[PDB]
Amino acid sequence: MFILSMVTVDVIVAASNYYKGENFRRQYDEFYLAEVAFTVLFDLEALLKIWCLGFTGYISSSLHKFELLLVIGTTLHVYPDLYHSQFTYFQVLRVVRLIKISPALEDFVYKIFGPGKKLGSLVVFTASLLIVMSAISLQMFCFVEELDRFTTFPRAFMSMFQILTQEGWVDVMDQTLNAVGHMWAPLVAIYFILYHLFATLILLSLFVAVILDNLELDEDLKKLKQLKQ
Amino acid sequence: CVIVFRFFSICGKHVTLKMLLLTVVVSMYKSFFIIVGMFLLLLCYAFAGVVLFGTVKYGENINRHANFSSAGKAITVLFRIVTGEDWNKIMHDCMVQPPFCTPDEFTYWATDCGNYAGALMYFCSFYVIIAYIMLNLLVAIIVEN
Amino acid sequence: EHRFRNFCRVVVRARFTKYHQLYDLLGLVTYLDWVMITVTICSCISMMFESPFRRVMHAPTLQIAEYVFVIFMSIELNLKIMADGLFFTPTAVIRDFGGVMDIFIYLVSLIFLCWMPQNVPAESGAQLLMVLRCLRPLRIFKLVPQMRKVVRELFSGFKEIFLVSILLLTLMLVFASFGVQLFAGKLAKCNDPNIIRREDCNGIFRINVSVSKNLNLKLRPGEKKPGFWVPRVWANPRNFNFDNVGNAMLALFEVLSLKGWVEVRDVIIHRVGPIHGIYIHVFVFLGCMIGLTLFVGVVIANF
Amino acid sequence: GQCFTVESADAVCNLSDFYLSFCNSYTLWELFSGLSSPSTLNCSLDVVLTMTTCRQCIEAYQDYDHHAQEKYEEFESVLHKYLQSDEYSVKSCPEDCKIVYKAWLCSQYFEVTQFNCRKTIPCKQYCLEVQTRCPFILPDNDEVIYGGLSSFICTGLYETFLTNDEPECCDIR
Amino acid sequence: DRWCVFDGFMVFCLWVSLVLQVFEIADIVDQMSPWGMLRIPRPLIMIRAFRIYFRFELPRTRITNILKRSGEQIWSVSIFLLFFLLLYGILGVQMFGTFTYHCVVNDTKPGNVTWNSLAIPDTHCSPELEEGYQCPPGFKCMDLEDLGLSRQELGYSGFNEIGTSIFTVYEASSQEGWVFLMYRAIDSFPRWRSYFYFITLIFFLAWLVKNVFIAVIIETFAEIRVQFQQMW
Ligand SMILES: *[C@@H]1O[C@H](CO)[C@@H](O)[C@H](O)[C@H]1NC(C)=O
Ligand SMILES: *[C@@H]1O[C@H](CO)[C@@H](O)[C@H](O)[C@H]1NC(C)=O
Ligand SMILES: *[C@@H]1O[C@H](CO)[C@@H](O)[C@H](O)[C@H]1NC(C)=O
Repeated sequence: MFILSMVTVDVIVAASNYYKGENFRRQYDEFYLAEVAFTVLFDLEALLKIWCLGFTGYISSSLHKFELLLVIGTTLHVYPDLYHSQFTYFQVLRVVRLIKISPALEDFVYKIFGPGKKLGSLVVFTASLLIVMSAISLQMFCFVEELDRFTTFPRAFMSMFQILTQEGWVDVMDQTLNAVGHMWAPLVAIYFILYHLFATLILLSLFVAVILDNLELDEDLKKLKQLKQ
Repeated sequence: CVIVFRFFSICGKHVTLKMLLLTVVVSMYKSFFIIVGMFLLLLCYAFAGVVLFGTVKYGENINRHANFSSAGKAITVLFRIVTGEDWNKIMHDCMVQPPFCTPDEFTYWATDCGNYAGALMYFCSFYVIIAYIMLNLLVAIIVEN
Repeated sequence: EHRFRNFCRVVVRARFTKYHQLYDLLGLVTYLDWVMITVTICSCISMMFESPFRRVMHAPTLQIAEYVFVIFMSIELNLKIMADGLFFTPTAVIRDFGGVMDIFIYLVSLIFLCWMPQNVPAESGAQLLMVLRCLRPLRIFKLVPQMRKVVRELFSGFKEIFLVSILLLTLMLVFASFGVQLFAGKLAKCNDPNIIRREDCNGIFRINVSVSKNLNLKLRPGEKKPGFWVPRVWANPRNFNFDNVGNAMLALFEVLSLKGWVEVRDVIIHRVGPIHGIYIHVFVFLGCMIGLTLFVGVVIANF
Repeated sequence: GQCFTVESADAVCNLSDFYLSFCNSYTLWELFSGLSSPSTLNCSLDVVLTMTTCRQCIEAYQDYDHHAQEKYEEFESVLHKYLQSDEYSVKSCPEDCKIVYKAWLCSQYFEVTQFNCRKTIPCKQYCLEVQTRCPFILPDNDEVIYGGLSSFICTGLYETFLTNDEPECCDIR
Repeated sequence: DRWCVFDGFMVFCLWVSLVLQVFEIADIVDQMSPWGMLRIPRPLIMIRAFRIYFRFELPRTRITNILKRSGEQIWSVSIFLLFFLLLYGILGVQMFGTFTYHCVVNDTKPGNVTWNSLAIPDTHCSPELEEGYQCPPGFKCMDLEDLGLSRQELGYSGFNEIGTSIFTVYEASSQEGWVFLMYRAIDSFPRWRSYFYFITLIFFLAWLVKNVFIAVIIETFAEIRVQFQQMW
């Protein structure tokens, strides 16, 4: 309970570092010191847990691994060089530990995610499809003049992700059509229409189906429950 | 119109098309009451918006087309919100405050302003209730049928 | 003390085979239910004319409609209370959320009718009273068995919906804290694109006014795009800023709707750095492809 | 207080009775009292009673007035093309927006303290008046997206708009 | 699964990419040539990364039957969506024209269109005195096609012919860029036509037909569950 309270206090203090002006240090201020103190506290907690349960015993919990990863990330983030950088992503993740307050919430999370392998496979397939389509489009529209959405790989990935999100994908398609000209316009238009159709009517549908399947009770469990009636 | 009617009729001569059209119409019949409930909620929020943002100064999306000057216009705007419109810009326009608008100390129909927290709560609640809850019920009915 | 209560009890329960379905639909609800539904629908139609210019407090027709609705609802509720009781009877008027909602609506309507203010200030008590009065069409959710069934089915999955909401709020809080820590005051720049350093963001400059996004009239031999002179200001985008946790949460909630998030992404990239686009992309993928998917899944599973 | 529109710079060089052609709320007394054009930065109401310097200062002021008039013509041309000028607000009229914009522009091109003003208002506050009067005009977002910023804005992030030593010019609405 | 040909083609693509990059080093081609499209199949080698993870407990026959049923369902739903798109495109063609008339300053000459000539912001209208929006004094409704405007700047937006109407209907079905289309239709045509057309299109295409695909995917997952459960 004390650890949970410390997590809550630390994250509340960290999120309360609102902007006040351009005449503030933001390098040795009170918030940085508080982050240092909470990182020290959590490092002491992790070391104590490792001592009590053993290094192998602590790492074998199969769930304290995320806690140790957060410990390492916060320890790295404590340095001024890495302060308020991408490594801060680790620090703000500590609120995940707060999920331990309610066993019902943890059970709901496990059930709504169900078999982690299936959801992980879906996510990996989605990321692979995004990467493949982004690379194909990048090689397709790298050389097109007066075009910015497909110059470099990051911009191509951003464009494909935008098309996946359906927000402004028509604008992307129109820009591509204007860039290619008229001879290649129908072909690239068909390509983009096919990609948008596949994305919207496949990826999101697979996400919904996987979520429902995780929520749907297992067939063996359903048969067992029917048997008890 | 006659040609359109015949083209609609041609759906009944294909087994797959007939089955899918029957699915659509029966799903509509089953979801009639859900649609009625959505319309009731939309009407309540339309009255609320007419009371609140009936005289808001035109903004990025608030114009002669999308505004809460009349109940019908409010209903149309609310319908368009949950069907692919930049509702956030609409809410921010409804979140206009002085010195951008000339406040009135007597009546709410001569202030040209909007309720900041009121607009935030109204739009967030409406979007959460409609675009995130009952449309999923429509999806479930579609899947069942 | 007891006489003529039975009169109301008998009255409030009156109801009523080639077209069997037609007979059942006719006898679906009580006569008092039909009267209340018709009165509520007429009141809704009357409110559909309650424009800010055509105020209800001044238009005689809307006043008469409100009088009729209030009188009839008062009579119906009084008769039901006299007949079936209020609390002691398990099936009295106050039995669930529906009875409480009806009592609240009746009290709001009676207060509005008795007061009838002449000047309603913005963000004032009278405006809130009118807004609460606007909740009148909710009675149809209680006066129809199908609507009550739908509401019950929807509220069945309330716990799961709340848990998904907690997960989404946790994600929003994490990303909002990240955005506040990394972008506090760094999203504001000079409205003049040419001016870069904040020390030079002063005076006035000519700005091009947007005309049409769907037109590409490129013929500009010696003309300049329409625009006019405005002062230079070092200001936030006014639609999303990370100056505080509340603003960050609101911006993330707007992004979750997938409406205009491209503008936020472009602003972040242009005003912070291309590295931070990973942040918004991760947030969109974890909330829009999952959280909304989680809501859809839990609602469908509950159904 | 009779009208005196400045036409000939070489006509003259009492002193508070020279209304400008466009910004008719300013006189030579109002201009030489504090304002200093960079080209001839010696006109501070002292050399007036002695320029050639006075003539050049008057001509530079008239050129400033001409440029302000041209920019106001551009602004009113932009506003005239706005179709929703009759419905953007109830408490605001396009004529009021034009008047307040003209006052703000004259303040921008002449940042001094206007005397003989029955109503005293901070001169920079006129900017807010425009924000409170002129309709929201959506700026172009092709070079860079402005988010939701209006075309005309006055205050910035964590910036104190009102400050000390405000010119506090005349008030007219 | 006949991976020899796939690996050989991947090696061929690698050869092509290598020789293309050698020519790039030779600076003969400035890299702006379309020859970079030769690298299109190279990212497909990522499939080779996941070849092992494409086998499950389900035998080949069960997976083939599941995929055949899913593909047949997807084909039927695609035919249904195409039918709906054709219906709405025909309705748009016969209920709307070309969104070209705009309110412009009355002193405008053909072949002299300027951004300053348009209203701020630019809107649509109708030459009819009682249909759609009417321009205020000083502005008149003009075709803006005899004025020399081209199709490229107008783009594919509108209901010019069957193809353009179908494309616009499909774009609106994704709930993208249709509200502005609705405003243009209201300005250029009677209000009731636009309201009925767009409301029906959103209710049917954007909600029902789109969720039919989700229903098909759910049925596919149900079939997967059945085949997984009945294997033993
Ligand atoms: C307005 O458009 C012109 C033409 O492209 C451009 O040169 C100018 O920079 C634009 N205005 C601003 C403030 O960027
Ligand atoms: C086109 O407009 C310009 C700008 O006013 C004008 O100078 C020119 O004479 C016009 N030409 C025609 C043919 O209308
Ligand atoms: C355009 O309309 C304005 C508005 O009154 C009018 O003053 C002007 O003479 C008109 N120009 C024409 C008809 O060429």
